[PDB]
Amino acid sequence: QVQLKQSGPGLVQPSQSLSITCTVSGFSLTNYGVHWVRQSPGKGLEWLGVIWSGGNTDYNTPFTSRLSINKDNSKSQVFFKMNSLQSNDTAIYYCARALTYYDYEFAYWGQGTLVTVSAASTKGPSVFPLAPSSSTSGGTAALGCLVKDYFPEPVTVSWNSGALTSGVHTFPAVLQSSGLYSLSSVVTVPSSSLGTQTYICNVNHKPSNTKVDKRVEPK
Amino acid sequence: CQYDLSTRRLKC
Amino acid sequence: DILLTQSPVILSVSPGERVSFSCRASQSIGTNIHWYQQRTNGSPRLLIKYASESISGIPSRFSGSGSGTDFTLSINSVESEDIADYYCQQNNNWPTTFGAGTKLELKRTVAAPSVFIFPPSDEQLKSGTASVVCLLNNFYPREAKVQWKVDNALQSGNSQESVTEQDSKDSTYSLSSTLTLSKADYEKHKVYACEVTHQGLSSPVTKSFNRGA
Ligand SMILES: *[C@@H]1O[C@H](CO)[C@@H](O)[C@H](O)[C@H]1NC(C)=O
Repeated sequence: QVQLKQSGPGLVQPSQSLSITCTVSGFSLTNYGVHWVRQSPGKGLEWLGVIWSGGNTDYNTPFTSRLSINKDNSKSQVFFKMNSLQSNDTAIYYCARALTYYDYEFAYWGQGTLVTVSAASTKGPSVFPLAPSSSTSGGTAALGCLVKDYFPEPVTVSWNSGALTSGVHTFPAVLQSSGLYSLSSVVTVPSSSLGTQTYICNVNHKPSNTKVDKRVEPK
Repeated sequence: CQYDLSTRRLKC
Repeated sequence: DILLTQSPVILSVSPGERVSFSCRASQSIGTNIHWYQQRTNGSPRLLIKYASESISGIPSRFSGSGSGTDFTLSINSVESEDIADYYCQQNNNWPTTFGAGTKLELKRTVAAPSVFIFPPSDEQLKSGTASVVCLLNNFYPREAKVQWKVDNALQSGNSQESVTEQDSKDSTYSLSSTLTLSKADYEKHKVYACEVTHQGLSSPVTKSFNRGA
């Protein structure tokens, strides 16, 4: 199976450099070109450039000066580096692969790397329980986790290590007046299962290496 | 519209 | 660079209906157009290549047509799982460029929210801040009002809302309203209420609790 797995989300100081690794599998870098595309609020989808099978590169006109793409065939790795980032470079960066070696119809994509250009410093979140009580209606209970005061985005949240997905709602993060993000993630479950079952939100905030599991119980 | 990095969708 | 103009910017339709996406090019580009689908939190997914050619594992309900400057992506009978943003891409001229996209929203019947309220945790109060959360779950349409009252005093300016995108299965939204108070303020009051207004409710629904059990 063709896969492109990118490195984790990052914070970049203004005028400093962005580095992303694309690690591929299911095909050889000697047989396909790897493209880089970003997606920003201000410019939407934007093709940045490519490193071809034989190692040549093309860069989109406005990035020729500050962009460089390299690779290690034997390690299946593509290295993307862009210089002197400014705030409007804040975006999700993707590596992608086309159907055929020479073409540009992108059939396969990396999961994306969210990059934040900001002078602010990394800060991990605190996790508080949103505890159910009688949060009970028609035999359904709701519970959750409040993931508060972190920077930058994103945070990932699952329930019971991926085992619980039905009823789960993880809200878009909102930026608070303190310049820190905050979000909740909730799930509805049968009232009667609060006795038997354990409910744990798995919070991960990679930019600060904050990895927390929160057990949420009735109070 | 424009892409929203928090919602990961277009926002209109 | 070729400019690609997608229209409209947003489309609302019911399941089983036909929907067309338009992509117009600032000059002729033959059939050198590709289409993508992007779901919430997802990467673009290749739907059609070269105006009309099928892609492996893409449902037959997706098709495309057009040549020159005017292109169309069709979904003959929309499903709830089709909620996404749709983009076109040209590669007749270097560099390849993408359109701004069209947002696909789905219509469904009115659904009242189920409402839930959560007091701040004892764990958080240790940090001098109290967050009170109100959950509006699985409702439609998107428009909703949350009113906070603390001891009958109407709250203003100290709450924030977040709304999920449409659910891929039932097409509903959910919303969180977070009321943020200092610990000192929280401790000086008893009745914390969350009043919810929505087209699905014949009257506002209030959820509340008294601080300290
Ligand atoms: C960012 O800023 C530069 C000018 O410094 C501008 O030319 C460019 O279009 C901007 N890019 C965006 C909006 O992503």
